[PDB]
Amino acid sequence: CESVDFNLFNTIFSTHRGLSNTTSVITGAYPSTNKSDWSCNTRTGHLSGSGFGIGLYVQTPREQYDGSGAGGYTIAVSPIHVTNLTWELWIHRKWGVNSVVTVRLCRWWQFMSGPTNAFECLINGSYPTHRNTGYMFGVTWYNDLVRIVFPPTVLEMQLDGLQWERVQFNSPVNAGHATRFNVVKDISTVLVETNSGGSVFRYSYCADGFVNGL
Amino acid sequence: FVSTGAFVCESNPEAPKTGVCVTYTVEKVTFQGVLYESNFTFAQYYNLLYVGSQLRYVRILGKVYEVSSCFEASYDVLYRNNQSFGLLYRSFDCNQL
Amino acid sequence: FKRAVFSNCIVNYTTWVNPDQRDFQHLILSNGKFNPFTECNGLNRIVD
Ligand SMILES: *[C@@H]1O[C@H](CO)[C@@H](O[C@@H]2O[C@H](CO)[C@@H](O)[C@H](O)[C@H]2NC(C)=O)[C@H](O)[C@H]1NC(C)=O
Ligand SMILES: *[C@@H]1O[C@H](CO)[C@@H](O)[C@H](O)[C@H]1NC(C)=O
Ligand SMILES: *[C@@H]1O[C@H](CO)[C@@H](O)[C@H](O)[C@H]1NC(C)=O
Repeated sequence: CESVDFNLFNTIFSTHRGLSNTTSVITGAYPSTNKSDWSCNTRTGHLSGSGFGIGLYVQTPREQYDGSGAGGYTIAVSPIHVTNLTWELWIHRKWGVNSVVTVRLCRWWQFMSGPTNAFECLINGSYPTHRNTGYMFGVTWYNDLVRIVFPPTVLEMQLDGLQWERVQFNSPVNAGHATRFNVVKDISTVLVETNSGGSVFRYSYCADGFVNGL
Repeated sequence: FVSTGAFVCESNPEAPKTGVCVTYTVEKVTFQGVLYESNFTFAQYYNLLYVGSQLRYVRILGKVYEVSSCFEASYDVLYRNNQSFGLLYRSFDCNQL
Repeated sequence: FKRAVFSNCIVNYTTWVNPDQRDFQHLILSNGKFNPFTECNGLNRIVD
């Protein structure tokens, strides 16, 4: 894309403990700083797309001056060879512009596309989010550790086996704006620095140059 | 057990007692000290907080408690006989209380 | 058979058996007796 805010990446990083006034090295599935990985400007009707990665990060552009036109970001993460006892995720949002999103990691019985109700659903909640100056989130399946990161909070569940690869994300195409999406493929290593209360405000990825590795 | 760490538990936990030493165990981290109410706020990703390597704050039921070391956990005996000894608490400051 | 997902909630006392106190008593061990499992694999069997 072209207008990817790289100053919104601070809101998604977490250390394993709560650390104050500290520079730390973290690793895991984190979104690419390359602008050639943010599928942002598709007007062909294939803003849906797919991915074969280990997570996905979503960034709504800006909400200060359309109005009511917000993101939809229907995401349906698939356990690539689907059976009846595997697990899917279906995060859904409409135009809003009020808060209500939904997560519903359930156990469905078909593959084609999110019914009214399914059987045996682990998390099933609203968890309302308010719009900001600009918002960024993402969900992560790296070695079956599900991390739903909606800043400020987080949700972590270590499931024994999922084998999620297929993403099947989708936004309302040709909308008032264009929400940008980032499918992560490999884990990274990031140098972060936390503030007074534990919030990251500086980062540098370790493999983006020579000085960054030093 | 499809997940480790979902934690179905009887009897929702209640607010701890502020002002007595007790060995807590909060989120896989056991520690000893007293707690007090604070107006310090930190990041919602974390319940525990470290300043360096010591635990400084915990967050229980949405309330932030600053962890202090209980200073009366250890003492020396100035021993003379069965009925005459003295006590010295080497790490306690009894200026006021 | 209908299933139930138990996560982030409060299970309650002996509300998985009928209220008669003769039938379910083969799952009684000691004074602490609220144990709904018989043979466990491979986790530790007592639920406290
Ligand atoms: C984290 O760093 C900040 C900034 O250095 C600390 O804030 C200082 O706190 C001292 C008290 O010990 C004050 O005298 C300074 O004026 C503060 N400086 C600023 C810029 O606010 C903070 O105490 C540190 N430690 C934490 C949060 O545990
Ligand atoms: C999920 O939540 C919705 C809204 O409360 C409810 O209607 C639905 O039955 C729930 N599904 C399951 C499987 O709990
Ligand atoms: C402590 O003071 C009291 C004062 O009556 C008395 O028992 C003794 O002098 C002191 N020492 C001990 C061990 O009690």
